[PDB]
Amino acid sequence: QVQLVQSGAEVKKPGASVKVSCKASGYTFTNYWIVWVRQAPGQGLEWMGDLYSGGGYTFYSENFKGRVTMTRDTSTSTVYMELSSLRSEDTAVYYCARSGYDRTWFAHWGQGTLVTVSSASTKGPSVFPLAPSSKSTSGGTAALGCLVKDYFPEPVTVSWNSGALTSGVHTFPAVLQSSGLYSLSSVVTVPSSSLGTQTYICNVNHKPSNTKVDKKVEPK
Amino acid sequence: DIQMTQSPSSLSASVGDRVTITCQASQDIESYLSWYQQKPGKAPKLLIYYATRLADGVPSRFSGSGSGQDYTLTISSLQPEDFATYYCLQHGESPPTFGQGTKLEIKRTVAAPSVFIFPPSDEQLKSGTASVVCLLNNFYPREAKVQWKVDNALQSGNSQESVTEQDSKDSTYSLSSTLTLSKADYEKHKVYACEVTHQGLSSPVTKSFNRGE
Amino acid sequence: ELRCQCLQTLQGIHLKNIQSVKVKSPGPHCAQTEVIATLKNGQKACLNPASPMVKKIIEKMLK
Repeated sequence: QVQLVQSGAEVKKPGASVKVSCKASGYTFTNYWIVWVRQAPGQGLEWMGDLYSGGGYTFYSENFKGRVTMTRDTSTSTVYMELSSLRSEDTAVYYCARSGYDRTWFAHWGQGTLVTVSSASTKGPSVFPLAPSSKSTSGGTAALGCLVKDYFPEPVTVSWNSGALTSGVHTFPAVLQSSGLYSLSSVVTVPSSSLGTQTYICNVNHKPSNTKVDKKVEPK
Repeated sequence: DIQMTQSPSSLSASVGDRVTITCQASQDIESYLSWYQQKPGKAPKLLIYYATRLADGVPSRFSGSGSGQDYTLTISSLQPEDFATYYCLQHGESPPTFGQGTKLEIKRTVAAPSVFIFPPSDEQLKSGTASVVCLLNNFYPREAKVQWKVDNALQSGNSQESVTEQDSKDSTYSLSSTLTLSKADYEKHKVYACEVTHQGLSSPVTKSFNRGE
Repeated sequence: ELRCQCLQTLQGIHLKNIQSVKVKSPGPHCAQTEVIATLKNGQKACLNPASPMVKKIIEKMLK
């Protein structure tokens, strides 16, 4: 029941700072280390530093020393990583992880936080249904989905029926449009027999623009 | 710092095959070496620690060996759910450093795509744009050709596509192609079609619709 | 070093061969208790702290 829950995706301008949280539960917080690892394009995984949750030790990578600060709060079982003097090249997914028996291995990981650094304007998506019809039904299977268009930056997350529908879902990687905005689709295949009785809602979240949309996808 | 060289950078294997991934450290790391699996869009997950110890819950098909500078991760009988990127991590000396990763792809039998098409929603049409989506579901191998035809004229420069990562259960791919036109251009034509060619299909499959029907 | 010293524990260590035993409680260095015996020849042997034999050896030493 060990869980590390990180704060949501963020967008920042160059020169700003970002502070990502990592809230721990399901173990004695003060007995372990929390480490920060970032995953940036072409650089696989990179250790940023770590700190012992019970106090006394904080270590930073020489690649970030001078602009990274890691702090801990025993009352909330939370660790924070603040990265200052942001540059567009700091765009990456930032993970926290808890140590195992020692800080040499990372037993449990947070879900990651995508931080995008850009001067471009944040834009919320438009969500359109991909309705099941005679042109998306064959062999007893129906396909339906949502088109999540014109947003910036990444990520958009999509769930179906508030996470109750996961089988047969494909949420595609986003494409970059000529406008600099992204678009993605999320589809699901279901029985064509029950389009009249089942309800399919796509739940779209774009944390950088504070957009949360639930779109019921009805047969056409 | 200690350099970690992981080999190979990518590999393709079939379900049931044994997979071997190696990690070499630039100096003796005294078995403070761990292995992680990362699925696309997901966080890394621990597999092995202290070179040979299996993490709680990890299947016995995963094993690790090595000492000094050389370590090996073995998957004894590859399963579809093992599609992922694998990384080694040393912490025999600070700072801890990771290998560059090994991308493990699954080879499987040919699977034809199921093809579906979606006209634009009336909601999007009200905004002045028309996106038409063509979906190719659960196919293998990844090579597939999608062609858009508007009143039988082959289109170019007005579509984008994206493919999923390999499926964790059946090792297939899916592909979504979107044709985007202004509402004015969309209203000038009648027949919208996406033509799919794939190894699994005996002939190209066309899904088409007439605008306003 | 800020790491666990005992990657595995050894069996067949006898009281007569032991010069000293170090018991290290959990903390930032290692989240598990570690027991390291220094033998009369200078060898170091990692011992399982949970083991009833290890507990008996240490209690015998205290007398």
